[PDB]
Amino acid sequence: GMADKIAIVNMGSLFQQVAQKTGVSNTLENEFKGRASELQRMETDLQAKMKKLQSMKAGSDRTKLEKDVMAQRQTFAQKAQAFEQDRARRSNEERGKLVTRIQTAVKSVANSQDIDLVVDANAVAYNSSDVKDITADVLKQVK
Amino acid sequence: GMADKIAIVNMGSLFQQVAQKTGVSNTLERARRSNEERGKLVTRIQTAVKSVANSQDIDLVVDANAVAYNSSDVKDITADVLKQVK
Amino acid sequence: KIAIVNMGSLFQQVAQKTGVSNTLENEFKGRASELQRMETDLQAKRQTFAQKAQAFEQDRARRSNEERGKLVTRIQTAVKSVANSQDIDLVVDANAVAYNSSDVKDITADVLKQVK
Repeated sequence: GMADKIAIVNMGSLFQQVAQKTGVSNTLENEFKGRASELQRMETDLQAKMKKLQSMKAGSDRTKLEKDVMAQRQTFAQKAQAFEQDRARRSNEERGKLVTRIQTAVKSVANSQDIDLVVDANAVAYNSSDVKDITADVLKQVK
Repeated sequence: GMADKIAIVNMGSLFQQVAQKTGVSNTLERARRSNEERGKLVTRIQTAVKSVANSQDIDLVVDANAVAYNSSDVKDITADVLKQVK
Repeated sequence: KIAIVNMGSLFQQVAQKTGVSNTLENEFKGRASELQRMETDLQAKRQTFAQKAQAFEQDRARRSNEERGKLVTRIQTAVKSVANSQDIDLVVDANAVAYNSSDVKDITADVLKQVK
């Protein structure tokens, strides 16, 4: 009865395995590597200016560098904010695409085997051996 | 046998809707109160879940968060529970 | 056929009884103090600090996960023992359950008695 209609699937494991196979994490790293280096250089160069702007006597040159530094800082902030946001957004968009593809596979396997309910293994403390763990069947079906 | 004796409910969705409707957030104007109001809504939602479960003769109601997939043969009583919340 | 068990509750009680938490503090208090003072020593004035305080952070998290995992394993062993004695075929974590009738037994107490 129950061995026929209920199954369990390890969503966490599918996610990890599919993420690695697709290389989603490395692909995101590549997508932001450039902007990340740029932002890093900006801070290196911005500290160097503050370094002098901390040891200069009042006057035309100090007033010009300050106005300059204060200008860079605002740009850095406005650029670093947009960075972190896009990072998080893109990351979420990707992890979500992964979840969806996995769920499509769970549904397919479930319909193939006439299973009405598939519970996430993380919420199961124990199951008899005639209750199917369809994780492996699902992985193979992920497109 | 536990077949149509199992149903699903989306606690996340319910907690959000009931929270907005009771405007518990705006009722701020911080842990002993944000967590207390959280609990208060959970108890109210669980009471409604229990009433709907008995009403439809369900023995076990699972949180949709722990369900990877359910066919149309497994009822989602979320909408029914929302109507019963008080 | 189906039962529920409060995994969170069991984990709390078993961790408390084994004292895993204090054992982990002891495991890291030394290296931790070496860092606290090592901080004020540098703060009162650094590539070795950051590169050492980082490894420490990792080691602790890794070690905490291991001890956590060992506790979960011991509890799962007790859940199975109780499930097989009472002919239960599926045990769901109570934290994923919004309602259960009396025919769906909560075996938390029975499991606790069998841990280890």
